[PDB]
Amino acid sequence: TGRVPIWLVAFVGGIAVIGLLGLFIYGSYSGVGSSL
Amino acid sequence: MFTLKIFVYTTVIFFISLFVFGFLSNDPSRNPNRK
Amino acid sequence: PRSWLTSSHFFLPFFLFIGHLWHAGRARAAAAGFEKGINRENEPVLFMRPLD
Amino acid sequence: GNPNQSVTYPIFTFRWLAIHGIAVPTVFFLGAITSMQFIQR
Amino acid sequence: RGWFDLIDDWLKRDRFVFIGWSGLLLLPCSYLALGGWLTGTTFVTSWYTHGLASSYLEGCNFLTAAVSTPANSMGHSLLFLWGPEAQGDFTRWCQIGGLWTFIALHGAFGLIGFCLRQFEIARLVGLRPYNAIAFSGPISVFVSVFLMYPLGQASWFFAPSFGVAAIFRFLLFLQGFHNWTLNPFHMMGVAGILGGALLCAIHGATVENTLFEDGDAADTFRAFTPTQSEETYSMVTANRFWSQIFGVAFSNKRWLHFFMLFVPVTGLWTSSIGIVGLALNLRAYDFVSQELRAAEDPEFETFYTKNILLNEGIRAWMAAQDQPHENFIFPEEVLPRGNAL
Amino acid sequence: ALRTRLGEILRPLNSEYGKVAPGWGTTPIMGVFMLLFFLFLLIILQIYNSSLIIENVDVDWTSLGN
Amino acid sequence: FVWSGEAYLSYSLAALALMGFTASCYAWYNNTAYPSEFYGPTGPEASQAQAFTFLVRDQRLGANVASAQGPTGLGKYLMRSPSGEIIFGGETMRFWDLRAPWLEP
Amino acid sequence: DTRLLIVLLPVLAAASWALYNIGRVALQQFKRL
Amino acid sequence: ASLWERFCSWVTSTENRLYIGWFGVLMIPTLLTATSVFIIAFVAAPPVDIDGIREPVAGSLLYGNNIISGAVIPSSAAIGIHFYPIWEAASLDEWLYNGGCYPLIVLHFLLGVACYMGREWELSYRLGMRPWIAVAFSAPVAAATAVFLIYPIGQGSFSDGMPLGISGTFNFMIVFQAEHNILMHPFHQLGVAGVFGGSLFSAMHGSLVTSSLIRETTENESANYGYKFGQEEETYNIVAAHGYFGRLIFQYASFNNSRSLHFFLGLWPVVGIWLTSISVSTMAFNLNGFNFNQSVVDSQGRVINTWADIINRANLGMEVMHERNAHNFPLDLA
Amino acid sequence: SAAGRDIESTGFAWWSGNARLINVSGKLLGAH
Amino acid sequence: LLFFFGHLWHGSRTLFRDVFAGIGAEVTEQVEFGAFAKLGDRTTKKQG
Amino acid sequence: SNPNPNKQPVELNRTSLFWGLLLIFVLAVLFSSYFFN
Amino acid sequence: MTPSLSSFINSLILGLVIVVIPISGALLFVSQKDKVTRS
Amino acid sequence: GGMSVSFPAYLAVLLGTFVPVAFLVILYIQSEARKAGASSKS
Amino acid sequence: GGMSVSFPAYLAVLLGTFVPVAFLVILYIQSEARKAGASSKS
Amino acid sequence: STGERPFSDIITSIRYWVIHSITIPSLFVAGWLFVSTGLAYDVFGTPRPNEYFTQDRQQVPLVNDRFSAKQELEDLTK
Amino acid sequence: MEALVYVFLLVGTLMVIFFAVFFRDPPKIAK
Ligand code: CLA
Ligand code: CLA
Ligand code: CLA
Ligand SMILES: CC(C)=CCC/C(C)=C/CC/C(C)=C/CC/C(C)=C/CC/C(C)=C/CC/C(C)=C/CC/C(C)=C\CC/C(C)=C/CC/C(C)=C/CC1=CC(=O)C(C)=C(C)C1=O
Ligand SMILES: CCCCCCCCCCCCCCCC(=O)OC[C@H](COP(=O)(O)OC[C@@H](O)CO)OC(=O)CCCCCCCCCCCCCCC
Ligand SMILES: CC1=C(\C=C/C(C)=C/C=C\C(C)=C\C=C/C=C(C)\C=C\C=C(C)\C=C\C2=C(C)CCCC2(C)C)C(C)(C)CCC1
Ligand SMILES: [Cl-]
Ligand SMILES: [Fe+3]
Repeated sequence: TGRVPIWLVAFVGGIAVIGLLGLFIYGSYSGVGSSL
Repeated sequence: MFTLKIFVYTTVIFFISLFVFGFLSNDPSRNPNRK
Repeated sequence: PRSWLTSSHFFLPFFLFIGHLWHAGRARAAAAGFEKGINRENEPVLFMRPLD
Repeated sequence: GNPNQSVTYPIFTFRWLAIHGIAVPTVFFLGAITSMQFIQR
Repeated sequence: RGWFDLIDDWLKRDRFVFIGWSGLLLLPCSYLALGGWLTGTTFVTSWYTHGLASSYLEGCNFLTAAVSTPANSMGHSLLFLWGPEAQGDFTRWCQIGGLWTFIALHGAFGLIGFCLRQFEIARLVGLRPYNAIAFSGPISVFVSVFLMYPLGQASWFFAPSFGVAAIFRFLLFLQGFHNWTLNPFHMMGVAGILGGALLCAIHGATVENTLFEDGDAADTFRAFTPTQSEETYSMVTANRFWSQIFGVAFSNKRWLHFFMLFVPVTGLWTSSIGIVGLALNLRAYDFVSQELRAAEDPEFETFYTKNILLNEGIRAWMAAQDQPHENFIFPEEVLPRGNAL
Repeated sequence: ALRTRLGEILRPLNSEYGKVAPGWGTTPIMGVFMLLFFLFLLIILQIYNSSLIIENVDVDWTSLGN
Repeated sequence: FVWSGEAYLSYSLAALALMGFTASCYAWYNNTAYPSEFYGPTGPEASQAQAFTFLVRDQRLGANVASAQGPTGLGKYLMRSPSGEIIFGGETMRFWDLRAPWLEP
Repeated sequence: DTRLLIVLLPVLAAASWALYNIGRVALQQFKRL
Repeated sequence: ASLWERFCSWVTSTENRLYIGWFGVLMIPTLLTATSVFIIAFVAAPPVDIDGIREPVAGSLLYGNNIISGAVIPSSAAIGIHFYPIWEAASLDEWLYNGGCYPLIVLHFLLGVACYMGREWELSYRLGMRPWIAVAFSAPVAAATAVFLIYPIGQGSFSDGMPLGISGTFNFMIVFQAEHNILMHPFHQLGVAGVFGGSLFSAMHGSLVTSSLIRETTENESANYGYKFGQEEETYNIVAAHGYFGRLIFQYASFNNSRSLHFFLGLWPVVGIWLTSISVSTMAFNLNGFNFNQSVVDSQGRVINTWADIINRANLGMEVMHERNAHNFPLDLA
Repeated sequence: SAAGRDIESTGFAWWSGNARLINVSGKLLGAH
Repeated sequence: LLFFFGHLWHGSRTLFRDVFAGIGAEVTEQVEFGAFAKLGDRTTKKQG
Repeated sequence: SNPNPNKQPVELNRTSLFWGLLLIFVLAVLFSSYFFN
Repeated sequence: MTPSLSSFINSLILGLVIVVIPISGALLFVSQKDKVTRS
Repeated sequence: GGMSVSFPAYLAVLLGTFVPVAFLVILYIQSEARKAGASSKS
Repeated sequence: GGMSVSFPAYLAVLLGTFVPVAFLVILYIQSEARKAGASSKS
Repeated sequence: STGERPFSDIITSIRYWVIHSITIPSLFVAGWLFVSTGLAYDVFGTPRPNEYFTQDRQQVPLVNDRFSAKQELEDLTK
Repeated sequence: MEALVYVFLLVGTLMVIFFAVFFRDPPKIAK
């Protein structure tokens, strides 16, 4: 129909916010700066 | 020193029995718009 | 595990007391009638005598 | 509902430039900060 | 037509974001200060400045990362990229500490550009200029803690560094070394900020509580259009409620909202007057009546006298780590410990 | 309105209220002098700050010495 | 009372707030319904095991562990309770009402 | 220098896809005004 | 018509100068004995052994103590959280040495603001209005429960609670941040964003009302004289103050619904002080703040200090010097 | 018959849109 | 520092002299969005 | 030496007195401990 | 003649050259697009 | 048995109180006497 | 190099002056504001 | 209500996702290669986690001079 | 000697609290 819904563009942009913040909590328990 | 414990517990029960028997005496009818 | 079980059981039952203050307020205001606001045709303050 | 089929509209407005000053550094830096935490010492 | 009158027509035109003549000062300087913090918290270290790793590149999160203050070794320098300290080189200018004076000078010229913006909107739409006046509180904290506090002190080193945990040093830095809390201008400021947080909470939650039944739905947020002539809440009932609960109550809605302007701003302006005096070590450290007495009586003790010993714990333990250029090589026997820990 | 012997000799100084020069006037002459004064103020700020160390100008306390 | 659906919720939120505050102080003070071998030591008995494990160590260095002559003039290891019981001294005199199954023998 | 053009090559790939879909319509705007 | 209903309709009468309702039968005698003991023990209390180490602290106006040093001192730590009223003392001055005035003020003050909170409900019932100003007062009441009751519950004695004085609050904050790290706690972090944020929105909303008033007044007189009290019309253009702030940031960053705007004033500081009052009470049971001490290490394993270590060198220096002779063992309450 | 799944069928908005089950006892039992 | 505020008050006062009693009735139709091309100019009002 | 037209009276209501009596007292509550030192 | 002096005069040119671009960029953007009935 | 404080500060507090306290009572009484002169006996 | 005088007497003179001085300026300003309220703007 | 193309009729348009379902990854990937090919350490002066200390320099590096800090920071690393 | 000053200032600001509640300017309406 030539259109994306408004709630869909906030959904797949909403998972990536949880996705980027999910890697920021994992990266605080691993790698440099994680007391390991 | 016991006489203060008799006097405080007179006063604490007096305002508690005014509290319990006050809210038991039809408190949701003390509004406006009827009675 | 005591320091999680006691700390989170200030987090839940303090908030569970706050919603009691929300709902003891709202249920007695809905049963009386003024849960959507003050009635503009007769507000009860204007039919009272003033303070002094 | 339908897409805006024929009405004219400018594309490179100043609201385009004001967003891309704060958005194009954001999606550059997110992804730079994501690559920082796979870095092992 | 004209030439200068042309640029006034374009810059003050109506768009999504407004530029204005203040936008030639605001929109570059707000961009390089808000963006200059975000690229030094992300990448730029502080290892050659403080001996501290503080960026997201070398293993810090959002709390413990900052653009740190430059050095004691530079000492009040403006630290230009083209300057005599870090001539031409961008990587040395990040390593000396020159991003701090990139942010705090663009921040001090961006807050000019935002307060000139609040003059330019209110003149164009035709309002009164009481938002640039209320912004003079936030200007007078940035001009007196980030600029007038380190300029009186020794260097730019003793300034607040732009970061979340680096501020949390500076609160405990002014407790141990300055007894900031006992300063009566700061105690004028706590009652201005906690008074403004009261007035935002107690006025916002009494006009959501004494409001007219304007709609018919269960929620009341739908019962208001912006352009209505009538009052959306009852002033007489909210005056009646606080006259009997508290004892005093406002009777003037017009004076009420000025009191929400005056209580945060004249709290924020009074604590700014004290930290200007804290740059010169004109501090309110000690009560000399009680230091003569506690030296002449070894059983006189108050919470003030306990607060002085806590300051000598802060100033003697942190000094080997906070100011490493001084080379404080305090042994473990001479720093003031208490008993058993 | 009282007119005195001093108010009569100061009369043409408080005379031409609102008697401006038309159009833009000497505003481009003014904007050069405002720019040069600001350019003067960045020089002596950087001389004081030792970001503009020039020859035979020492900003030490030992400048006024023996 | 008020007889409505929002009312009967509100009676039960105040009751669950009373149980939730009580279940916190179970988890912080009790070591019999919440045993110490599973939940860890409690707030008091961690502070009383430290006074016990330094009552042991300095007794093993040959001190008379009573007549300690602690630094403020009170008991360092062993002290007297306000009701007159022999308790552990130090900061741990506030937790003197501890009943714990490794010291009650 | 050689790793600078590894970073900017997805940026050059980003603007090349942007100037494929807009270069007909961005020519409309600059010729309009 | 009854002998009780004629009394029961006086207590719940709105004709009094101050409302004296059924919660006011509890908060009037409890606050007046939390006032009459606070005013007397600020002037003329004897020095109080707070720590139970037989060293008294003199915090009343007779014993020196200008009012940014005087305090109603907390109880003895030998007493603890034991119930210590007057009749459980051998004499009244023996009750004053152990700091009996602090639980007599603070159990009556806490029971008084808990019935102030019900009284703030109670006039919103008899006046016929929406009742949730009791909910907005539940943020200071919880915060006055957190420093006064729940922190003595979790940390043992009543001496760990906040002293009733100005310099006692500064001593309470330094000792707290030594042992609990409240500055790096993410719920105190939200509370100072509801304290700075609440102070922002007071200075923001209070500005945009007073900068968009319609002139029902003259030039030389005061501006506030143009709002006749109890009028029907609004005294300020909401549409002009929205069109101001829609030009300042952008158009849809500003509430031209003044009811959703004013709810956001009642949500941002009240939820923030709800999260502070949790944080001090969860740190009362020693769920402390974040501890990023010695996290950044290099490849050789040498510890690189970050900005949380320079906080820690402050946090350690106020750890060894608070309670300077009350510790006998190396760990603090471990 | 069927009732209450909108804004102007009960008065409550979607953020309060869990409180359209007060006078609806069948959906409330499946909610518990 | 205190004289920086009073200059900022007096510079607010000498420009905004005609709105010191309060705003008039001409404000309501010149504020709402997208009515004019140049903000605060009633000669631009942008119609058809 | 004509009569002045620019003279104007000063007002102060009872609310402004009670704020000013509260402010001058509380600044004397605050600063007395520091003046006495 | 001093390298600390000549870096300041080179900053005055580099302050001018980069920030003549919003001087001209706010001048091309108005003589191509302007208001309809104004000054 | 004594507390050595600053002896001019008794004058800094009490003249610091009673000079601006008397300034507001000067302004308040004439404001109500102007109301009493204008409303009554006009 | 000094003159030992009575230290409460600085409060006996200056409060002994500025409390009855402020009493008369309270009474005088309201007396003319009642004249200004009655003669003018009646 | 201003005259330009609205925001939410851009985000929902199919040309918007046909143009940058790639350039939101192409800035994410360009940010990834800035911090993984060693460019983020080099152009901002941040040390690598094996480049904190030095075999000749076991102590912490701090700047001592002000005007010859270019000569000092050169002799402070390697 | 100086505790008389603090008790006078604290009671003297507690009277202004008393006089602002009960002796206030009464906000009558406007008809
Ligand atoms: C029971 C709760 C309580 C009370 C009454 C106070 C009261 C006070 N605090 Mg305090 N405080 C508290 C809890 C409390 N605090 C807590 C939990 C903390 C955090 C740990 C602090 C942290 C804190 C700091 C850091 C500071 C204060 C300050 C102050 C003073 C001015 C407050 C101000 O400007 O705020 C706004 C005030 C209002 C909006 C309303 C006015 C309320 C008045 C002033 C209360 C007066 C109380 C006093 C005992 C008189 C009671 C009269 C009664 C006996 C009849 C005031 C004495 C400041 C100070 O030192 O000033 C002296 C200051 O710097 N407080
Ligand atoms: C033969 C020529 C000659 C010479 C040798 C001097 C010599 C001097 N002039 Mg000078 N002057 C001259 C001609 C000359 N003048 C002429 C023709 C004019 C035009 C009328 C001026 C106008 C002028 C001004 C306006 C000033 C001088 C100053 C000075 C002194 C500079 C050294 C100093 O202490 O500055 C130290 C001062 C500065 C470096 C000024 C920096 C101020 C910055 C730019 C702004 C700071 C405030 C700002 C609002 C920021 C606030 C934020 C805060 C938090 C930091 C020195 C004595 C300055 C002076 O006397 O100060 C003591 C000064 O302010 N001159
Ligand atoms: C057993 C508990 C219980 C029950 C059955 C109810 C039932 C109800 N409440 Mg209530 N409430 C409760 C506890 C409860 N409440 C508590 C504990 C509080 C204090 C916080 C409140 C405060 C409250 C308010 C303020 C309001 C209600 C309302 C309502 C009604 C609709 C709820 C709704 O739409 O929310 C839909 C759900 C949401 C919008 C989601 C909210 C999500 C919150 C903010 C975050 C939760 C954080 C959580 C701890 C962790 C989440 C993890 C995170 C990572 C996602 C309904 C009758 C409304 C009403 O009056 O209707 C008549 C209303 O306005 N409640
Ligand atoms: C024996 C004793 C007493 C011992 C105690 C000793 C002791 C603790 C002494 C210290 C006491 C003390 C007062 C210390 C103060 C410290 C100090 C230095 C203060 C300086 C004052 C100061 C900061 C001046 C600067 C100016 C400034 C920023 C002032 C802030 C104002 C402030 C603190 C508070 C005002 C906020 C407040 C309480 C608002 C309430 C508003 C309210 C409920 C209004 C009523 C109302 C509300 C409505 O919502 C509506 C709709 C209507 C219609 C209505 O009417
Ligand atoms: C036991 C039951 C509960 C009783 C509680 C009693 C508390 C009463 C408090 C009254 C304070 C009145 C202050 C005068 C001020 C006064 O009365 O002003 C009166 C004023 C009236 O406002 P109006 O609506 O009349 O305004 C119209 C005029 O301004 C028009 O020009 O009320 C206010 O401005 C808001 C009051 C804010 C709250 C007052 C500040 C609170 C801090 C108090 C300081 C405490 C110091 C303690 C030191 C020891
Ligand atoms: C200094 C410098 C510079 C530059 C600057 C800039 C340009 C900057 C930019 C910047 C940018 C452009 C960006 C950055 C950053 C960003 C970011 C980093 C973002 C984001 C993130 C976030 C925001 C986080 C988180 C989150 C999310 C995800 C969402 C939701 C919410 C939250 C918060 C959770 C110059 C050139 C001048 C020169 C010199 C150097
Ligand atoms: Cl111990
Ligand atoms: Fe408002």
